[PDB]
Amino acid sequence: DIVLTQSPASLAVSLGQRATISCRASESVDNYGISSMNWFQQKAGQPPKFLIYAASKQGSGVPARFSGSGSGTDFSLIIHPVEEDDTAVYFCQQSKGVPYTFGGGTKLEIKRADAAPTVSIFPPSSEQLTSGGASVVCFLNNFYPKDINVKWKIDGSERQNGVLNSWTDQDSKDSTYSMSSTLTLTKDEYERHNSYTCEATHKTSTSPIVKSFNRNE
Amino acid sequence: EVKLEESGGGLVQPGGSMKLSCAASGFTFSDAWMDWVRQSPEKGLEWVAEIRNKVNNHATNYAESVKGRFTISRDDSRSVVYLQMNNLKPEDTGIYYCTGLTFDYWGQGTTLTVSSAKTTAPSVYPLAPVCTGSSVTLGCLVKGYFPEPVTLTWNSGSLSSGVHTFPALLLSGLYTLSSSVTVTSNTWPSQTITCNVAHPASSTKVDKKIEPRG
Amino acid sequence: PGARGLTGRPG
Repeated sequence: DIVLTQSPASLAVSLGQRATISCRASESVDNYGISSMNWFQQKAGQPPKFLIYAASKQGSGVPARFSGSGSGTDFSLIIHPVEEDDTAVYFCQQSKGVPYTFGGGTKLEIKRADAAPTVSIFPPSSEQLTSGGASVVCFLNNFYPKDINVKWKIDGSERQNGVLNSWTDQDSKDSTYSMSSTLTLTKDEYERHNSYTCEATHKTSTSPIVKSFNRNE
Repeated sequence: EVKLEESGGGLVQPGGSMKLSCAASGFTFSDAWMDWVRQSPEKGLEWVAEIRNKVNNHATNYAESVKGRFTISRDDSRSVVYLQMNNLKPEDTGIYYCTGLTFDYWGQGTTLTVSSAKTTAPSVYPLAPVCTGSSVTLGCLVKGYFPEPVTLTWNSGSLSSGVHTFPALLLSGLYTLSSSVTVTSNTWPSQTITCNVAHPASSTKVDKKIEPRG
Repeated sequence: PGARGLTGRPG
């Protein structure tokens, strides 16, 4: 099998700038004078979309800002000028012979101005409490860059167990990230404590952003 | 316009069987070489099987890891490609895409989960704000389901912008995702906002309205 | 396209 190895793993480019993504094959993909190397864009939650064929030739309807080069073992995909909708994972792929193989993908992030998260806090629902569970949820929405810290405090004391953090992929329109933080408790423990705090630290401010509720308000 | 629609994905126990089906239109089907490709977080994208046109004797090919187990075939009269999978392993779990003209065109895909765990419907909980500003943010928690996927929308897809639906995580062998939505406080609670959740695997379909606490 | 597709195996 021909193994394809992409670099870099991810990459962050400002709007209107060049993004260059590479693909090295373990053996030559040249055959009958064509370099059989294809590139694909996978946007969040979508199937792969065909961009480039035969190393450098462009698929029907594909914007001119996408273009590839190379031969033999070393190939690359150039995107220029980059725009907001290009946030995606890009895969190289080889059709020289069976078995057909793909690279591991490269993540293209669109750079933008820093943005502090809009933070919201949500006690459990009445329905969830009547089932015997208690989930306290925090949304940290529309922030950049992706790196962020979320601290949970019960009555002022820090809490690390039961916490689960999920990030969205970068947004196609405004280039921000968003994130859910979910503290999962037994109802019995939830009802023991009064003050529930969600404390978000981010590049944008030295001071954390804090949202809180008290169990009975 | 090219279209590929896969169907027949779902849950199966290890060692079982399943038949995927791919209905293609918008191009000369009898000429197209068709393939199946799968995607998982562990393995990434793997090519699975190929079937070629009548001129290439309907030649089949397979990835080494599926030989003797998977069988690809096609009905040129109905523009359909089949994938018969036997003796399924957990490593065969993933999203299965049907592709036409080798990899020129791809379907939306269908999910295959190979596990002993049983189908479990989600519990769907509304999340209203704390009992002030310009916009306001609402939420919807979807907890304790298996297998993937669920689909979540707000007002049946009417409310698209200002929505963040977070990837599912595996909370001790059962999946949990949330979704947020942000609208102007003129909108809510003046208008009804409903979280719509579907879980094909268990025939679950739930609509939770979001309501104030006080 | 071809039969094989733009993405396919070389002739």
